[PDB]
Amino acid sequence: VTMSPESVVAAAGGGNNNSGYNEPQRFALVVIAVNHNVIRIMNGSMGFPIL
Amino acid sequence: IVLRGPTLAPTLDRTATHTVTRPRALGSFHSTAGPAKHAASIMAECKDESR
Repeated sequence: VTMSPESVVAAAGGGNNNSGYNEPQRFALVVIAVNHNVIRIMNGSMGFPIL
Repeated sequence: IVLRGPTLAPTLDRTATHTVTRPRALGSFHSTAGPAKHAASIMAECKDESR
């Protein structure tokens, strides 16, 4: 991932009043994935047949 | 006198009886093995300059 000049200039402080970037800003990256699974029901029990 | 469909409550069955909890299936995927071996170094028994 490539950042932006706006991000690199807002990372430092120097912003005026009611600017949001008056204080130094810190950022984090989050990644989510949605996957498939199979559940087997037998003998009154629930468990993954493939783990 | 009032007539209506009689209310019948199903019965029997069994709930929360003799918990077992054995659904796990062993097995996983990872590396196979490693092809590494070594010899018994090198011996040296020679002197006297026998040509």
